[PDB]
Amino acid sequence: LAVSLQEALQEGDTRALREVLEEIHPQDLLALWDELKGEHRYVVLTLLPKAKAAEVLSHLSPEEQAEYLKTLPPWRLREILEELSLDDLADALQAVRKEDPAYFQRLKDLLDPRTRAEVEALARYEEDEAGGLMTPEYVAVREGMTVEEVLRFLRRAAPDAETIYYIYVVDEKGRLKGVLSLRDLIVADPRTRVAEIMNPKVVYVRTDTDQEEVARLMADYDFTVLPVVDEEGRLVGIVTVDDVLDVL
Amino acid sequence: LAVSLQEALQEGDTRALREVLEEIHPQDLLALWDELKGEHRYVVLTLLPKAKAAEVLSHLSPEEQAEYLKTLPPWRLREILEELSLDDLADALQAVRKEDPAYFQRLKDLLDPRTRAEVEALARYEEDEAGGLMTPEYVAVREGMTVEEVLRFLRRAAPDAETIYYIYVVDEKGRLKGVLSLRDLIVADPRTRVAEIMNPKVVYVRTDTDQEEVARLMADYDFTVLPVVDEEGRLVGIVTVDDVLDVL
Repeated sequence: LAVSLQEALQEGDTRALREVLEEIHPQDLLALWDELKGEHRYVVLTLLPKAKAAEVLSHLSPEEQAEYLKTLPPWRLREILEELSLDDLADALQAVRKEDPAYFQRLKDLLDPRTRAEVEALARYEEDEAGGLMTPEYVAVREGMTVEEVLRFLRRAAPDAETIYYIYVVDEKGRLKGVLSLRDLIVADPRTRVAEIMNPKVVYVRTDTDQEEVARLMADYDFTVLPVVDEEGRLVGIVTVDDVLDVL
Repeated sequence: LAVSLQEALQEGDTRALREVLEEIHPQDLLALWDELKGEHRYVVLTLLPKAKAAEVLSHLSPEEQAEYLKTLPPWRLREILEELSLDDLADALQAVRKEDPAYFQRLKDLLDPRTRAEVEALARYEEDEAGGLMTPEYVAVREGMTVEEVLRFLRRAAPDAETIYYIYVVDEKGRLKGVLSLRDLIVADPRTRVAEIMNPKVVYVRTDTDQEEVARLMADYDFTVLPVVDEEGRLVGIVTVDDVLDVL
């Protein structure tokens, strides 16, 4: 089935082409690839059995991965996607994002709500910006908990806390409500609600916000640390000045 | 007694000179001064009655004040000084210091131990220094007091504390023993002695240390505040980065 198909091709023959693709291994394909013609790589995946073609795409370079998500038929775009592993579904879309995100949105929709939703929750950590700096090790508390319940929970995790110098407030849902400076906790009565103390006014930034921002932002303000939220307003990280003194 | 003396002078006459100086008011003198000759201002104070001559020097510009403490006889140096008001005694010596401190020490000795000691507990005039920046409003605690006794004393004075961000430790005598970061107090058991928590290793600086130092020091270290001690190792102030961002 090697050069056994290169015939079904040089001929415009719609038969001996479908025959070898049926009994053609993904791998057997992932090989001669780099030698083939633009045109060739475009009919294979199109005629290939919807579970295989996928097996293939999910293993090519990226620049390619999104470019083929742009010429491949709408119907062939649906099928390929549904057969990817969620993870290889993760790196996929992200590879398309980096370039054209405008298409990022019309592609999430062509998806299945069950799938599109799922994907929306993995979908976002690129090698550059907020995500590629933050360290999930910060400290958070609920805004109801008394200064008492808190201080008690602080000795416990003072030892796994990057710094208890800037404590974040969050609600049931996991979204940021403000910041609490250590300077406050000590003076406030142990009976007051974290609400009555925290400044709801804290400066965050999107996981996808550019690393040129958080440096500017963080420098203008003379901050040492700085909270990162996602798209629903939820705390998921902390960017520091040193990881930003590195991004130069 | 005006030009009524300018005769006792142009003559080398040791008599009609002592006669008008006896009934000559300090003021009457502090005037025509700026017109007189170096030489003249030198015999007046020398023959003048030891309580008056003083009354005079303690009111002249500074550059002068120390220069005359350098040509005036050893015996005339003793008498003048003892009649100064301690305060006018304060700015006096300080004016001599700025230039020649080497003489600062042989002058404190020509003093009376009772007086020399008293005077030693005085100054603060520095080159914009240490002293000309610090704000006696910082926060201190004894190293014995339990985290309990402390926290309790913190809500009380949180309201008169420039920052309870860097708490200084001090002993009976009033000398600095180390620094305590807020970060610590919260975690530590309320029963521990401040000793078992504070870093005795805190970077201070002399009240007389150059404002070019505390900027360098404070910049290399990334400190926001910085404790000032005197010569016995006692806390008396806090220099901040903003008062040092000012000294340019």
